[PDB]
Amino acid sequence: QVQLQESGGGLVQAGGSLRLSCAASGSIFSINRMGWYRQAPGKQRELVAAITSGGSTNYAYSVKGRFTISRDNAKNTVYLQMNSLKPEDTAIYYCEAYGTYTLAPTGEGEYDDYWGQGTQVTVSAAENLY
Amino acid sequence: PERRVRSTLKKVFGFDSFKTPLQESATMAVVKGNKDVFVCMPTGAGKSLCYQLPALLAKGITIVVSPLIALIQDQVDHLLTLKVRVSSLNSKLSAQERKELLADLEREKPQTKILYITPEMAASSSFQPTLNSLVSRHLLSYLVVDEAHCVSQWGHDFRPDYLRLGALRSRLGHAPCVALTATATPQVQEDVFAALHLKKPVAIFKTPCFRANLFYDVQFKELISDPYGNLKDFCLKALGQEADKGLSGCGIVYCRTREACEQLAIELSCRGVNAKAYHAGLKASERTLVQNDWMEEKVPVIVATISFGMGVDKANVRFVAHWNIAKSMAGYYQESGRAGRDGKPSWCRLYYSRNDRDQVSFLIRKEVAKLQEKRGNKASDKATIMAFDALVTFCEELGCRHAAIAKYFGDALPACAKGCDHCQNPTAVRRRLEALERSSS
Ligand SMILES: [Zn+2]
Repeated sequence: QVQLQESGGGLVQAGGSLRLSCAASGSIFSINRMGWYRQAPGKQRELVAAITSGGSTNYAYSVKGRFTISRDNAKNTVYLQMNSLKPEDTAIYYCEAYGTYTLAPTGEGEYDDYWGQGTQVTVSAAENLY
Repeated sequence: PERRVRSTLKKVFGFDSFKTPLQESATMAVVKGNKDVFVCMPTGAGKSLCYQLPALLAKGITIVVSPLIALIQDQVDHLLTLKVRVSSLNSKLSAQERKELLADLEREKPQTKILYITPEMAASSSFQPTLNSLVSRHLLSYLVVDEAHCVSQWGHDFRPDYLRLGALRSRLGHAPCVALTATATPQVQEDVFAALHLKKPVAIFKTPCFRANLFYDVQFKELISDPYGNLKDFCLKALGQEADKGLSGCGIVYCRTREACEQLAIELSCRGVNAKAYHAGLKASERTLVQNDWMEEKVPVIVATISFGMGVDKANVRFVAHWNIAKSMAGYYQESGRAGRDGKPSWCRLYYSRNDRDQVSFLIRKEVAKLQEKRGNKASDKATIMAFDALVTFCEELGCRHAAIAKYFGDALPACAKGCDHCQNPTAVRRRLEALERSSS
């Protein structure tokens, strides 16, 4: 089994920029797709963006042009550069390692989805510092 | 526990232990019955037991999809000989025999323990009711898909009938599914997982490519003034590792053309490495004598086309040299793998030449087009080309040769131990590539 740690989520001013980095660790041969999902409080979880092995990207309509997903295939790390943040972007953000192929030097492997605990992103509209 | 398996392994299959600790692990995982399972082991290595033994312990029926009747028949016959309640459903059976079996499965306590079915029947509307009742009455313990790779167009053996198997697995919801094949690239493994709708987590047992005792390297024929001498030195070093035995073991040199075989045997023999050519061009008598002498160690080196086959296995092959690049990575793996079966150190060497690369690249494209005029366009045609490209990559890249092979096949990074040219001297390889780049024009 695999360890996902999401990081870089914090309270930000309106128009602030946040970078979410999640590192996948284990005997990982490959990951079909690494994706960012977010869940606003008492609302259902939604796909923010995802990127395949091969670099095909895919984004929610509301984050198109503001957010940029990118991956380092060799480090098994995915990044979400969030720009022009809005209060509506406030949520817990989860990273999904989808189709994660694991394998020992013996032939013993697995194929599973893995998820992170999540990272809180809060965007405050307040004009001045704090 | 594990005890039940061991006894049923002996009491029925008549075996003290499993061929391998992996085969053991695979079987135990199928036994637990919590996970869908994928088994990618070679021919031999006893994959069938991995689903057969657990099928007996199961307290219900195991259905097994296999693509053609030959494969089915081998086993059903053998399962019978073990007094095991097996049956086959196929259209090469009488309508009454069929009616009788279908009726068996409809009964509250059916005789059948293991049912082998073809993909055709498994999908057919004439079988769904039967399958539905087995599902409804919770009588189905396993769905097994042999030759699972047939679901993939990126595979070499694609069958549309296998695409219907996915919807089926979904219908057989509770019950674990086991998928088996000898050969899957990561791309094929993905197609299997997806198109058979395997439920995650899928537990995977895949025999590693890696062999410690084989030393892999590439030489560029364009960077060598005495190629024949380089090869001689290589063959001599590989042989006579034990001055105690003198010149010890035997060796294979592979060439594309029969002319090259004849000529290269002469060049080697003249330089003091006793080598005779083996190809389909020779009379049957000649072939049997050359093979004999090689087998009996009268002649230490055979210079052969792909005609030399796994049919003859010899333990003490101290080297395989490819004078010409192979048609495919799988070919190179199979051919080079004839070395070192006894476990002792051996040497695999590939003589790379862009003139060769192109000659083969052309030959493939010409006989792919020859198929496109006959049968039309197909996705297998592109995989044929991809298969060769991997081996060109293997030559023209720098990086552990064993790891490059593991990567192509979908194995873990292997424990190289300065056991390839690059791992022993990364610099020399860099220098040699750079050199081939100057000699590019
Ligand atoms: Zn190496």
